[PDB]
Amino acid sequence: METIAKHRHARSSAQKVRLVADLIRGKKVSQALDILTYTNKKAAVLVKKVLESAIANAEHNDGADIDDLKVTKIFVDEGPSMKRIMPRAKGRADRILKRTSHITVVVSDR
Amino acid sequence: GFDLNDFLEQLRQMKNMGGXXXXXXXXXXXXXXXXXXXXXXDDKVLVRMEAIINSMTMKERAKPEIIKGSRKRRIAAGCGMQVQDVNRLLKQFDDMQRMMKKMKKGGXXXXXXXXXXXXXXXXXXX
Amino acid sequence: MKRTFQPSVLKRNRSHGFRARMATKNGRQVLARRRAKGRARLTVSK
Amino acid sequence: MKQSTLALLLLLLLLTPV
Amino acid sequence: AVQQNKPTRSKRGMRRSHDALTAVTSLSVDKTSGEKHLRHHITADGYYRGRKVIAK
Amino acid sequence: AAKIRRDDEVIVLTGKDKGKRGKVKNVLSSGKVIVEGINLVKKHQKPVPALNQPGGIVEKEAAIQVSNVAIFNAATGKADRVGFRFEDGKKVRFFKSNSETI
RNA sequence: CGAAGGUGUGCUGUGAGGCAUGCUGGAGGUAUCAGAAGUGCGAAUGCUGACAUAAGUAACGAUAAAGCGGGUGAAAAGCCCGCUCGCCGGAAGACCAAGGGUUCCUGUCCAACGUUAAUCGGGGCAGGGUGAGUCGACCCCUAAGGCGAGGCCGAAAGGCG
RNA sequence: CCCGGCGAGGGGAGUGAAAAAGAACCUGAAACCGUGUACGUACAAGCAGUGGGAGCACGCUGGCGUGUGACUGCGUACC
RNA sequence: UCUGUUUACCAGGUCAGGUCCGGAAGGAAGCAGCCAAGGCAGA
Ligand SMILES: [Mg+2]
Ligand SMILES: [Mg+2]
Ligand SMILES: [Mg+2]
Ligand SMILES: [Mg+2]
Ligand SMILES: [Mg+2]
Ligand SMILES: [Mg+2]
Ligand SMILES: [Mg+2]
Ligand SMILES: [Mg+2]
Ligand SMILES: [Mg+2]
Ligand SMILES: [Mg+2]
Ligand SMILES: [Mg+2]
Ligand SMILES: [Mg+2]
Ligand SMILES: [Mg+2]
Ligand SMILES: [Mg+2]
Ligand SMILES: [Mg+2]
Ligand SMILES: [Mg+2]
Ligand SMILES: [Mg+2]
Ligand SMILES: [Mg+2]
Ligand SMILES: [Mg+2]
Ligand SMILES: [Mg+2]
Ligand SMILES: [Mg+2]
Ligand SMILES: [Mg+2]
Ligand SMILES: [Mg+2]
Ligand SMILES: [Mg+2]
Ligand SMILES: [Mg+2]
Ligand SMILES: [Mg+2]
Ligand SMILES: [Mg+2]
Ligand SMILES: [Mg+2]
Ligand SMILES: [Mg+2]
Ligand SMILES: [Mg+2]
Ligand SMILES: [Mg+2]
Ligand SMILES: [Mg+2]
Ligand SMILES: [Mg+2]
Ligand SMILES: [Mg+2]
Ligand SMILES: [Mg+2]
Ligand SMILES: [Mg+2]
Ligand SMILES: [Mg+2]
Ligand SMILES: [Mg+2]
Ligand SMILES: [Mg+2]
Ligand SMILES: [Mg+2]
Ligand SMILES: [Mg+2]
Ligand SMILES: [Mg+2]
Ligand SMILES: [Mg+2]
Ligand SMILES: [Mg+2]
Ligand SMILES: [Mg+2]
Ligand SMILES: [Mg+2]
Ligand SMILES: [Mg+2]
Ligand SMILES: [Mg+2]
Ligand SMILES: [Mg+2]
Ligand SMILES: [Mg+2]
Ligand SMILES: [Mg+2]
Ligand SMILES: [Mg+2]
Ligand SMILES: [Mg+2]
Ligand SMILES: [Mg+2]
Ligand SMILES: [Mg+2]
Repeated sequence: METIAKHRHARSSAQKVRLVADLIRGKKVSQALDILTYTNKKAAVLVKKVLESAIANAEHNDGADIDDLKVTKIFVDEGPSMKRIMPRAKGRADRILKRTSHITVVVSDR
Repeated sequence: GFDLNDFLEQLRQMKNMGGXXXXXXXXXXXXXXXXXXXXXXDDKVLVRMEAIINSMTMKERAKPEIIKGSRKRRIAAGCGMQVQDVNRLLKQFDDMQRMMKKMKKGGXXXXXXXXXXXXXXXXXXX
Repeated sequence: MKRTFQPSVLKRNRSHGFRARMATKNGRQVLARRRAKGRARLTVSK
Repeated sequence: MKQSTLALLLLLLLLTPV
Repeated sequence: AVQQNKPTRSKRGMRRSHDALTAVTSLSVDKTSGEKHLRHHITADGYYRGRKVIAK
Repeated sequence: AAKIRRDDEVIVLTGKDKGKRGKVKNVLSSGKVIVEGINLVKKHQKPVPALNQPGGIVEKEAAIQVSNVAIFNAATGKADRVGFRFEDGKKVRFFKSNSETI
């Protein structure tokens, strides 16, 4: 049985978060929680919160046991990017992308 | 600091002395902004309050932030009540903890002077 | 360094201010063009 | 007294309007 | 000095092969508090190799 | 010149509540009416401690189009149609089938 | 009893194409023969929008400089409090005019703004704050100069006084 | 109702014909960026395709479709 | 096996408070506190 959690519009590039989210693909969610804990990243924190969250979902909504869970699907999409402007030398202005990202974690017992 | 054991004491001291017609009349400053009838039924709310506080173990009472979904299930089950009442009670303890921290940091006259009643626009109740 | 615009209200007003436009024929024509183009503010006043 | 009335008032009262 | 032709997604993937993180494999479980922690680093509770060396 | 007016008994012509009968509580300027027992919606409310309302799912009556209701003639036992005539000096309402005054 | 469109697949024409149907979609389409075109796009250092690339690279705005204990707090290199340390000191201090217009003070908040984090802010929301016979403006007076009753001057507007 | 910071964001419940209608809201194309599955690829030289063509995977009823394409003939974009 | 102390709900008993059924008589599920009991120790 599948149980999902999504963090949407997180400030981070998709590309920076993937780096982290790949360490935990497939693991037993305990072990995952740990890897994330001692990983030094900002994306570390984001992803972890989403993960714990998904586990709460599984247990309260679906009554699934936490010890049986694996991380079956995890992926990161590219959210809406807010434009900005950084002013440069000689008066040429340079548009900035502050990227967001969509962190989706999907856990299941089986 | 301030605990749900200190709130236990505040509550079994306040359910002794308290009434809603002796409490809505000692102020005509928020009986003009809020409806004079919105006080409560004091006996029921403080008997539910003392029920819900008594149902707690001493480590959940002395440290109120370790109470989570399973603990609120069990506080609802031991006092024979709703997880939603337990919810809004942990929420009123949250606000009065907030307010006794704001009486602790700022003096009693600066946290009694800067206290605000509000309207989303100046028209009555709207 | 020392850029072009050095603000002074008095100068601002005696130059492009309303009455200074009510001075001359061409002032009054500018004001006409402005009302006809439905400008928010005609002159600089306050 | 002072902290007894400032406790009790804001307690029963701000229990009410919120 | 700037690129003459657009580097393809294939290229861009290749370059990033190496930028993969390395998971932290070893979680040391202390004797006393039974906490996991990095080796040679003190626990969350200030436990080290059997002792509470920090009350903190 | 309002064909349906306050307090009339109407029957619903159309929608889930079709065939039903009831008494008109009030009209809105949109050509909409609010009928009793008719078109009941379940509405969620977030509890207001200022208004002493609890929250919850509470059933309330929704606005329904006035093209969708007919004045009910209890005489013929059917839906009817209004017309206006001049009786005395007063404009009044009457039914189109049996031609008598409301 | 599922239109237009969207998206697969199948069949068919010498081509531009056509026909049928799976899913999506949720109210419009249109044979036939005519008629009229803002009638067909890959280029124009074409225009607007969207998203790539270089690249998770260069950079984070003076080389005056920090360190530690305690506080709050989801989280503290940056906030607050304490002890040190270091810099300016004819300024990097204090008081005005010019210009700005609420940036002032207090609660409160952390999405965006701050080249990082933020419990902090000149950021957000709410409240509060500007007290004059003698300070300044207003007013009394003229400079340069402006405007100018009449007046002179000028196709007209206007020019000079 | 549940995680979270009395957040953002989510997952349930409920409304509704529909919530892949949730206010970042009809339809939701392409570039672009990912996750899964099949085959291919670490002794190999070039407008990357085309002619041939093994092997493998998958559909069918020992033969045919689809995906892939080791190896080899030819082959220097458009305007 | 005595004593020191630890373990929220989801091993047991007492079960205050409070809550369900009843007009009333009374029962009831059971949260906390306590004792078993399970962690870890002085012997
Ligand atoms: Mg410049
Ligand atoms: Mg100036
Ligand atoms: Mg070239
Ligand atoms: Mg690299
Ligand atoms: Mg069709
Ligand atoms: Mg059309
Ligand atoms: Mg179609
Ligand atoms: Mg269909
Ligand atoms: Mg279709
Ligand atoms: Mg549909
Ligand atoms: Mg036609
Ligand atoms: Mg057509
Ligand atoms: Mg034609
Ligand atoms: Mg054209
Ligand atoms: Mg061409
Ligand atoms: Mg160019
Ligand atoms: Mg647009
Ligand atoms: Mg990049
Ligand atoms: Mg480089
Ligand atoms: Mg470099
Ligand atoms: Mg540079
Ligand atoms: Mg650098
Ligand atoms: Mg700097
Ligand atoms: Mg410190
Ligand atoms: Mg933060
Ligand atoms: Mg600190
Ligand atoms: Mg610093
Ligand atoms: Mg300091
Ligand atoms: Mg010095
Ligand atoms: Mg000023
Ligand atoms: Mg402002
Ligand atoms: Mg300030
Ligand atoms: Mg920031
Ligand atoms: Mg502040
Ligand atoms: Mg501010
Ligand atoms: Mg003076
Ligand atoms: Mg003069
Ligand atoms: Mg004259
Ligand atoms: Mg003159
Ligand atoms: Mg929410
Ligand atoms: Mg339904
Ligand atoms: Mg649909
Ligand atoms: Mg969008
Ligand atoms: Mg529609
Ligand atoms: Mg949409
Ligand atoms: Mg899509
Ligand atoms: Mg797409
Ligand atoms: Mg060789
Ligand atoms: Mg090979
Ligand atoms: Mg090569
Ligand atoms: Mg071939
Ligand atoms: Mg098969
Ligand atoms: Mg085959
Ligand atoms: Mg070949
Ligand atoms: Mg060749």
